[PDB]
Amino acid sequence: SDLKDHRDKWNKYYGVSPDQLSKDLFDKVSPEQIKNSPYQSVGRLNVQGEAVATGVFIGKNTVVTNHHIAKEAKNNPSKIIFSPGRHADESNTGTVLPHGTFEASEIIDAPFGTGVDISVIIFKPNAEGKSIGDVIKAADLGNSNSLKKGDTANLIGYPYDFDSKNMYRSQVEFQSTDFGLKYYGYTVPGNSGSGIFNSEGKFVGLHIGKAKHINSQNEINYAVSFNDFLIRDLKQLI
Repeated sequence: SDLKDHRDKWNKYYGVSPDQLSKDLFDKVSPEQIKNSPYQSVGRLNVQGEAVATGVFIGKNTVVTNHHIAKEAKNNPSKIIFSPGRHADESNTGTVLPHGTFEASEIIDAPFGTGVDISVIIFKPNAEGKSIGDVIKAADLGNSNSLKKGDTANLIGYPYDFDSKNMYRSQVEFQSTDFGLKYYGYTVPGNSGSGIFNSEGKFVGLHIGKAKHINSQNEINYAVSFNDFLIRDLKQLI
C-alpha cells in the first residue's frame, strides 16, 4: 500500500534520532568543502528577533530565501543578516564566519506572487565595503525539468533546530517533480531556504518545508521547482 511504503521510506530519515542517521543521509559539511561550490553559495539567514533559516547567494549582493522567512522582517531589512560559509571551529565550542556577515539593504517580498514561497534579498557591503560577490562565488541556477521520481540530490543548508552552528548536506529522494518538487529527506525548520543541488552542482530548487502527503496524518518535504521562466525572471535582478 502507498501509505505503508511512504511511512517506511520516511522512517529511513525520521525513525531514529538525527544523530544516529548515517553520514550519507545527513552529514556536517566540513571546512574544506565549504571553500568550494556548491557549498560556498549557501549561508545562514537570520532575522533578528523572529527567525533563523538558510539562503543561497545567487550573485551581485543578492540572496534567495523563503517568503515565509523574509516577510518576518516587515520591510525592515536591517533585521536580516546573512553569514556565508558559517561553521563550528574544530573543537565545536566556537564559530567561524570565513567571510563575515552582511546586513540587508532591502527586501523584494515574494516577487512571483505569494503563489511561490521565494523572496530576494539585496545586502549592502560589509564593514570593509566588500560585497558578497567579492568574497564568495554565486550558486549556479538550472532548470529542474531533468529530475524525476526515484532520483536523488543534495539539499544543503543550516538545520538550526538540530545544530545551530554547521551547514549540513541532506540527501533527498524525489517522489514527484512536475508541479514543484517533493522528496524524502531529513530537514528541520531552519532548512527553510536550503538549496537543491543536482549531481552537476546546479541550483535547481529551494526547500520550503513539509506538506501533507496521502492524508493529514503524513507529510513529505517540498521545494520551489526551477524552470527557465523563473531562471530568467530571477536573473533580471542580479
